[PDB]
Amino acid sequence: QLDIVIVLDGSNSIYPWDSVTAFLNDLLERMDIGPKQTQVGIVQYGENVTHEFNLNKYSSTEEVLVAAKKIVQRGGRQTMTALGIDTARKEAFTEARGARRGVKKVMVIVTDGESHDNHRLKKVIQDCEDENIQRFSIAILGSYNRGNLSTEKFVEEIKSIASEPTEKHFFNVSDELALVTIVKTLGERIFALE
Ligand SMILES: [Ca+2]
Ligand SMILES: [Cl-]
Repeated sequence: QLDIVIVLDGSNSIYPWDSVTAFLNDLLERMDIGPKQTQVGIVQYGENVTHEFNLNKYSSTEEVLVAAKKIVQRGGRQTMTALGIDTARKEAFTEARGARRGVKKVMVIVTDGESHDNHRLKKVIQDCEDENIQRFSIAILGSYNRGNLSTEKFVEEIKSIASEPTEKHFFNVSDELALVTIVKTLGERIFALE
């Protein structure tokens, strides 16, 4: 029994967006979704934050898959990852939006750049840790590599978001088309680690 919130960077450097919705489809279709099973909410951030749907909006896997396919890329000049994570913690994981007392809490964060608000990450991550939110973080290195930008500081930032052990919770994904390849391992760990 898990409440899972997926936190999606919507910035326009991620391309094609079909790669992200394919990742969502493949990950979510392997779950048993319902008010007494797994619940999924999805938040998208860029420059601001939007709840695509709350944890208790949908009570079946079929419904979640239909909604996930329709999620549009929202774009954004800036990448406010700390705001996205903090909003997932303070808003998505609330009883008002369907969060359940006593279930396992998992956040999955998908991003392709360093965050403009990275000075907030230390506090935001510690607040998630205090609230028992297990964090899987996914760095997509595609746009950085395509722009010949160094990725080492980026990888370090996204690793810092992942729960320990870091190597089980952090995924380095070379490019958008490779995102779907992590689904089997990610799903296994979501339901195996605490
Ligand atoms: Ca970006
Ligand atoms: Cl209510």
